[PDB]
Amino acid sequence: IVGGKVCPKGECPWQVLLLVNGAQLCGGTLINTIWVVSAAHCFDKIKNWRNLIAVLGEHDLSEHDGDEQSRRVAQVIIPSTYVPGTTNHDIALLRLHQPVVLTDHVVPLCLPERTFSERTLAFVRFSLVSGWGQLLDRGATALELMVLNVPRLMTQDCLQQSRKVGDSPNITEYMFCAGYSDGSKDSCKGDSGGPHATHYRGTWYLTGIVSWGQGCATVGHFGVYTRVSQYIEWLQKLMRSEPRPGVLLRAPFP
Amino acid sequence: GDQCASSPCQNGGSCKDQLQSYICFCLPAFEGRNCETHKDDQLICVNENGGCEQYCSDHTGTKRSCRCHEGYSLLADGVSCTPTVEYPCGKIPILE
Amino acid sequence: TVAAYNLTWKSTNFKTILEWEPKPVNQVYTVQISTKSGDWKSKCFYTTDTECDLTDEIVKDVKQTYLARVFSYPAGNVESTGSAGEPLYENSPEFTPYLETNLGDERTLVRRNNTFLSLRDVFGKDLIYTLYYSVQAVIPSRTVNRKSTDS
Ligand SMILES: NC(=O)NCc1cccc(-c2cccc(-c3cc4cnccc4[nH]3)c2O)c1
Repeated sequence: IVGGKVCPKGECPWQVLLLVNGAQLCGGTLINTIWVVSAAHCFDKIKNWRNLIAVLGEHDLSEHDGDEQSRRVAQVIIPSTYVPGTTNHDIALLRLHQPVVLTDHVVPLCLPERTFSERTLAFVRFSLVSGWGQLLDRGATALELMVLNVPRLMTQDCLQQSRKVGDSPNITEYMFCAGYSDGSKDSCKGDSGGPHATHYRGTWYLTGIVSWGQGCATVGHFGVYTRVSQYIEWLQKLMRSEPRPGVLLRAPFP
Repeated sequence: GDQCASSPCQNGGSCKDQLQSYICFCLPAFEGRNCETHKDDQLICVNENGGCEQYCSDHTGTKRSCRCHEGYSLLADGVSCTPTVEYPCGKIPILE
Repeated sequence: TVAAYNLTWKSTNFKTILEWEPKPVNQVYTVQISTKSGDWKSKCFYTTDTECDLTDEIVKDVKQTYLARVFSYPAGNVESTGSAGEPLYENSPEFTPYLETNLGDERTLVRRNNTFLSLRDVFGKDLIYTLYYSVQAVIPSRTVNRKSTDS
């Protein structure tokens, strides 16, 4: 997270840290005790599936205090429309092996109702993005969870303000831009899968997922988030489906 | 109406003439160039979420209904929600 | 749907109306106004007019710089969004009521404790009048619309 602050331990209780073989993988959001939403590209390389863990209650990656809870990730479900390596349909729903316990440091973020997300949340200007990703492009990842308040943009305005080329895909209806263009604040590598949470009349909701495209605070660019409103239905349905016998499951989307 | 002369200001507003143009001073509940829109008649969900704290539903010919997320229950006022659980989502316990 | 254009701000003693084009052919418009860091607030919901009174909102903080946008929806399918799943829109100019509203003792459309404030109550020592040495109201610290007209 470039230009952020440290999320005061417990203020980002929905934040998840995924680790593979002990190594930081991506971030993720907790929507309820056994379900975490992250970004599908995080699992593009994973070949040690049973070595995938999610930690909740994590803040400081260097010291261990009471509050962390680790769970193995029983299943990773990503849209059948995601293409490894791209940024479209960059959402992953993870089924923990055992539920976490909720405590003041582990709370789920409300997965909003689509209509409300599109009509009301989408016009809340600032939302918070968080993670233990690089603090500067190609810089050092963080140790204490970082959070950044970013303004969201309607795609017309995003296209209008971004510079023409780079390894920049298009901004589809399944993404949205939020950030700054003066390369000062943005999510960065290491933050993928983490939340983009919006505060509306006292509750926080999951509006986006840190995706990739642009390479951390690139001048003339904004960060791109998977627009969660377009997947609510899918997620909910998946969360009520019965376990099916795959670690990686490419669930039909829509 | 046309310039003040032709009482352009509706719903009890006062007109002020300018260079042909006028300005309408409306009453607290109306707005518009001619105090014509009734603030009191746009209780729809696209309009400041219907005044609902969480979810809104507009209904055909009837007032919209406010709802809440699981873990919450709507209050008497018909707009607010209160949690019916310990760790209701979207709440930060150390900040409560 | 066609996007609005020539979004203009007509403002006199703070009565602020956004006007735009075109005159809608099978479509409606909703307006949203915000401050640079505020959330967007919608007004003139699915109207066919080409003007939107925003006084109410801008008088909350005449010194803020508001930006407004007009959405165009086909009439009938107010849920029409385009390729990037959002409704078509166009932005206004920025308007800082305080530095750009036009002037004409006078009362303005700005309200405080339900009442209306006056020219002097809003511009204080920024408002002077001319005589020759007829009257004209001037706010000589502005860039634009620095003098009013005469009486
Ligand atoms: N394709 C592939 O190798 N996927 C595995 C994988 C797993 C976890 C993270 C990455 C990964 C690799 C390189 C860059 C990013 C990245 C850039 C970036 C910019 N902003 C926000 C998030 C970002 N993530 C990124 O998230 C890649």
